[PDB]
Amino acid sequence: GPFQGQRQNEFDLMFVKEIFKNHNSNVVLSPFSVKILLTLIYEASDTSFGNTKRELSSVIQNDNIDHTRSYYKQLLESAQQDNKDYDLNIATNFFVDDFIEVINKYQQIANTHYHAMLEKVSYSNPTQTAATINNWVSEHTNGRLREIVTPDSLEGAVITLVNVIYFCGLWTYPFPEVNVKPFYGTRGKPTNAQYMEQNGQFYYDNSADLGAQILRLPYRGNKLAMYFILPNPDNTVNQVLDRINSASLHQALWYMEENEVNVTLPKFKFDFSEQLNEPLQQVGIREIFSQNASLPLLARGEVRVSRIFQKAGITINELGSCAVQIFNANRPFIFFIEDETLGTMLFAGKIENPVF
Repeated sequence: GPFQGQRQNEFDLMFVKEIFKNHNSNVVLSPFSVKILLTLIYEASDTSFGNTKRELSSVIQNDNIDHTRSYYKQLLESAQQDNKDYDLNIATNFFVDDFIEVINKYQQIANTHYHAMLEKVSYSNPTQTAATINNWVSEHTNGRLREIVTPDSLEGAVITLVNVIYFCGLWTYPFPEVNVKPFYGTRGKPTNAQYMEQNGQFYYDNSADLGAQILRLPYRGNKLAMYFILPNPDNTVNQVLDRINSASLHQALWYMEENEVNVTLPKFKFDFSEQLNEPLQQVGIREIFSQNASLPLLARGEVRVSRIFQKAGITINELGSCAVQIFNANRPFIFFIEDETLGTMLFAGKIENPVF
C-alpha cells in the first residue's frame, strides 16, 4: 500500500517550493534526481576526503560515504529496475571539456552507485556540444525529451551536469475513454480543458492543516503512485506550499484512507526544463558555485560545475503516464510521484493550465 515510513524530504520539499515560487505556469521536476546531482559534486569535492558538507546536509547520509552510496544506489534501483508494469529511467551525465583529465575512478563511482557517466566535449564549439548534449538527452529518454540546452546556454562553460528523467506507467484503475470543461486558472479567464472522470476506491482525505484535498492514484507494479494535492476553493497553490513541510505533509498523508471517490482530473502533457544554479543558491547551496569550488576527485590537479540542468516530461490520461466524495480538480493543483516502498520523491509538479 502507501508508504509507512518517514520521508527524507526536508530538502526535496524546500527545493520544490523555490522552483514553484518562481514560475508562472506548469512545472515538473525530480527532487530525488537533484539530490543525486548534488551528491556527485559532493564526491568530486575535496571536503569529503579522509563548508560544502554543511550546506549539503539534508542530501548526504550521516557523513559516511559507503552509506551515501548504497542509499542512493538502492533507491535508484528500486525505481529504475526492469519490470512488467512500468519503465523509469533517471539519466545523468557530466559534459567535461577536452582539456580536463577526468579521473577514471570517479567514472567508476558514478557509473556503479549513482547511475551516471562522464563524457568529453569541446566547448570551443558550442554548436557541436549542444547537439551532443541534446542527442544524449534523446537517447536516454527514448526520444520523449529531445532538447535540453542551446549553444547560448553553454556560454563560458567548462563542466555541465545534466539530469533527465523518463517514465511510462499504467494506472491501476484506468479512466473510461470518453468531455471538455472549464479550468479556472488564477490569472485570466477560465480556459477549457479536456477532463477524465471515474469513481472508485482510492486513498483520500481533506486536510484541514494543508487546506486541500489529497488523492492517491496507484500505478501497476506495487511501487509507484501519483498523489494530488487540490487546494480548497478558499486558497491558492502558494498558500498550501507555505503550509507544507516534512512533518505536515507526513501527517496529511498519514491521515488518508480508502474511500469511494468521484475523481475528475484534467488530462495534461508537458515537459519542463530549468537551470539549477539559481534556485540552488537560493535554498543554501552556494559553496560549490564559488570562485574556490574545486572538483579534485573528479578532475585531475581547479575547476567547478559551470551549469546544471534538469528536464522532465509527464502525462496523465485514461491509461496512465506514457510517452461519495468528489475530488474534482478543475483549478490549479500540486502533484508528486513517489516510490511507495521507500518514500522517494521521484517527480514533483504543478498544474496552472493543463494542455494535452
